[PDB]
Amino acid sequence: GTIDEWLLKEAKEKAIEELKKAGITSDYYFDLINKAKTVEGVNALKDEILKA
Repeated sequence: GTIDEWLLKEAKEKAIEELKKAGITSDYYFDLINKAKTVEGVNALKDEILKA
């Protein structure tokens, strides 16, 4: 709703694109970045998956 949430909304979508390239399909962990009401969360959560 907010500008910060709009940026975070973009952060959520943009970040996982790498995981899609990485062959990751786990919807579970993709959900966690949606729980990641912070931008730092989305990166921190994914970090484990990206470096899996």
